[PDB]
Amino acid sequence: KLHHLVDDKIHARSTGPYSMITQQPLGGKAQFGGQRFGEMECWAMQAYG
Amino acid sequence: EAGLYATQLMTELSERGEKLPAAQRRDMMWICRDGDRAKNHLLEANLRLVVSLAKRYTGRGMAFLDLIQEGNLGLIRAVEKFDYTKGYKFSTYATWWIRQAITRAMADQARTIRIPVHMVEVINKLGRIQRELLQDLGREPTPEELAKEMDITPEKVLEIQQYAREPISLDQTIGDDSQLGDFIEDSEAVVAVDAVSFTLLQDQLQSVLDTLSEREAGVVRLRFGLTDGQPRTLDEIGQVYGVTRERIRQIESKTMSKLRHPSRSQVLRDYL
Amino acid sequence: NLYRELVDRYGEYFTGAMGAESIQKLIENFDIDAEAESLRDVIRNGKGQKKLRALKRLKVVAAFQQSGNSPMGMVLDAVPVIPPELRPMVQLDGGRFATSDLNDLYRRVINRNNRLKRLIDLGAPEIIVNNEKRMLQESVDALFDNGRRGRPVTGPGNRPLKSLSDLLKGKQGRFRQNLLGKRVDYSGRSVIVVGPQL
Amino acid sequence: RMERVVRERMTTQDVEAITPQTLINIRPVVAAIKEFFGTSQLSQFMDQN
Amino acid sequence: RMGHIELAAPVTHIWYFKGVPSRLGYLLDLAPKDLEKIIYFAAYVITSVD
Amino acid sequence: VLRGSRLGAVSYETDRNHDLAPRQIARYRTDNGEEFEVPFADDAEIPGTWLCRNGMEGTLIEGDLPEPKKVKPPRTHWDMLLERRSIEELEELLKERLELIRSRRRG
Amino acid sequence: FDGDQMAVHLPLSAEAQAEARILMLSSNNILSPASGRPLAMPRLDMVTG
Amino acid sequence: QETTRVLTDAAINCRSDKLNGLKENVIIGKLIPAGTGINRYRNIAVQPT
Amino acid sequence: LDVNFFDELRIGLATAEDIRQWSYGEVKKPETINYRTLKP
DNA sequence: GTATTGACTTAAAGTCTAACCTATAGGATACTTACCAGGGACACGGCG
RNA sequence: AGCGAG
DNA sequence: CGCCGTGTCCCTCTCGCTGGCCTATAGGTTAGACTTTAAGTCAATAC
Ligand SMILES: [Mg+2]
Repeated sequence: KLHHLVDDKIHARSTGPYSMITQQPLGGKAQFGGQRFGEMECWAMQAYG
Repeated sequence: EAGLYATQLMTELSERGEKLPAAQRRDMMWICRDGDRAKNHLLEANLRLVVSLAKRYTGRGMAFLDLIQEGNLGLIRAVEKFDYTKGYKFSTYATWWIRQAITRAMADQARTIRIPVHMVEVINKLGRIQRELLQDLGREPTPEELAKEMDITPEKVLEIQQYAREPISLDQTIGDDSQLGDFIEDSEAVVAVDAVSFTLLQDQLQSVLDTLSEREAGVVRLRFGLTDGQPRTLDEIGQVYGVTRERIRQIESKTMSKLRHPSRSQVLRDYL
Repeated sequence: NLYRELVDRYGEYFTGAMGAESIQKLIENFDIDAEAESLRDVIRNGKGQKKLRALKRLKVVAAFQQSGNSPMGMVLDAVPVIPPELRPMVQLDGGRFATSDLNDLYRRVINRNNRLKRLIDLGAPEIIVNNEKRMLQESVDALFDNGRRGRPVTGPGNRPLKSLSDLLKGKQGRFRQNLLGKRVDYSGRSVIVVGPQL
Repeated sequence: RMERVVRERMTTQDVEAITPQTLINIRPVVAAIKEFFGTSQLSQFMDQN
Repeated sequence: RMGHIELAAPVTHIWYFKGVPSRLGYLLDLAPKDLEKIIYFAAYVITSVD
Repeated sequence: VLRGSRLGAVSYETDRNHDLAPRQIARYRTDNGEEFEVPFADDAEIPGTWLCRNGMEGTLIEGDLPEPKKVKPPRTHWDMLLERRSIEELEELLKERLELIRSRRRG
Repeated sequence: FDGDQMAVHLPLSAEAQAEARILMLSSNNILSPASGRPLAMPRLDMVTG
Repeated sequence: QETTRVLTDAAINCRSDKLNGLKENVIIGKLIPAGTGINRYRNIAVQPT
Repeated sequence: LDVNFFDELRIGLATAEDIRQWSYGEVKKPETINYRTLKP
């Protein structure tokens, strides 16, 4: 039984802490972190129109 | 000294003075310029002394060139306050001035949060004393030892070491990809839930206030400054309505008693 | 030594300077129109490597002509200071304050500028004041770009100080880590497991 | 580092007034050891799964 | 809101000096070594001649 | 989270643009002929000198002009010399220097 | 499915919901935009079956 | 790429960005001029028949 | 203000006059906050 | 319940005095120069 | 720094 | 005026997790209590 249990992997967020110099909330399950929406994902969205 | 005296004397005679003869005036200006020339020559000569002295303050606090320039300022001050009639070598006197200038600059322009000098000296003292008691006791001296060796209350040792906590950098890669900056939560941002909570609180408070009689609403409003953010006492509301202070006080008491009734409390609890 | 001998002897007939202010004077005494016209004539009539260097120079000498931009913006007399909350000083848990790594470069610039002011006010030999001016130039350079010239200005731990240009360049810069890609609310993550009944 | 501080102070040491205990400063050595065993990359957090 | 430091002496923007090609050098036709010498107080330069 | 703060705080208070305290724009003039408006509140004396955006202090542009005084130049090398030497020896040294230069020129 | 985590984003506005429902719906994207060959066709276990 | 060179040259040239591509619109956080963001689909007028 | 009144974005050299026109003051002292009261 | 007066006590200033920080100066044996990548593109100095 | 998916 | 060699600059994937010295002077600041004043409070009363 490997130590990659889903209980430590699940995470969700609707609102929480926001970074200091910029907004775009803190990342990480340790904080209440939002999931990074990078440039590749944004290109995929642009391709979808 | 001769150049300085010539400059001062001509400054004196620049106002209600005498038209000095061309030859004498020309010679005297040569003397003043020679005085400044001698000052520059001396400073250029002892720049090496300044560098050699500042060598021993390197590696801690600030950069090396800043130390050299502060030492140069100190040496200029020493040359300003140097006496030869006392018959002593220039280096002996200028060393103390350069040391003082460098140490003062270290005290001032070395820490992002400036601790004034006297505090700086007492903390540097604390550090040295704990270093020596570390040399002797071996284990880091506990606050008691420092307080004893420093003739201040131990709580003062605490605060002297609290003021001297150097900041850190929020641009440190915490790994050894992530800077410490983007791990720190802005604790003064609109949390977006208390904001809507406050909006609905104001809405429901306004409604429940509209329930009670109009005069009652007015008195409580202008008592806590809800209408425009300015709270006032009984006297002001009495003045504006042209009634003695006591009536406003009485109606306020009645208003509080009414609003405290369980009827108009379950519509306002869960907001406190 | 040669310069000083010249100045004391044929001091008039020529003005010489040293440092950024000298470049300031050069740009001041520089008519862009005549230089551009001469360069255009040289590129049109001449040929070879001389024409190549002439042509590259006309990609910067034309830019300051086509637009009504002065070539003076290169030389600074005032350095803008970024708003404080873009370089925050935060009381982290435990009281330990956290600087922004830009207050250090700004502090260095201001220290050296004030020291230059005091050195000029007192009256100092040209050696010390010129050294101070060179240090001020280096401080502004380090503020705008660390490590571009000489060893980078290092902070505690023997690491370079994050300058004012490092915020913009790279995969971890501002243009690419905080503008085209952002962290978003209303998002989650989890391990996926096949569902064939869906 | 301790050697360098010893040499530097030796010039300002009054002859016959000095003993190795008052001539040796151990702080650089302990500081180096402590900064190695913590924050050195080859001194890794023990992996006990 | 921004501030500004009033430099006691002028300085040159590094982006227009060190960034190859040296735009200051191309504008003034000064070799990059010469520009670096002048700007960092390593060699004098003549700005006017009657 | 490390949970830092910028010190200061927030204050949600419904922004009002309607009932606002009365203001009296006061003009100041720096040394380099640069005017600068400053919206001071009426219920306070308008100061006679303001550190304007220019970075240098400017006096009020109306009348008044109190024109105070301050300490003369913090110190000076001549003043420091006079705290360790007197006039007679300085004059004697000046005479020695003058005679030396005169001998240099004409002997 | 050997630990392949994935992220879930929630469209909020009417336009976002409409785009997610119409443009990006998984049952609307069968053919690969590259070559047009189907990408949702059965594979592995289903092909064997 | 090459942010410093690009900005140096753009500053020297007084280049004005018309904000017409997809990356610029994404950067400034306004609708990209593609797909549903173009001027013919965005301002569709909708009303009951 | 609004992303509709964002037609262009010009970049150019900022002369010293522009730099001191942006500024609301001049940082003259190399200080950040008080050591004890922790205030600007 | 809603119109008042006459005491009766109370916190908030408003101010004077005292100590504890703060900006600053000074210190006279003599000491005088610190310290492991590649891969591509472009530009500068030598040589023919 | 170790570590996971591709 | 070409060809060559050397120096310098920019680039090198996405997402995610865990945790590691001393002295002397002068001047400004605050804290602490005293005195005053606007402020909150109670008791009896008349309509
Ligand atoms: Mg996998």
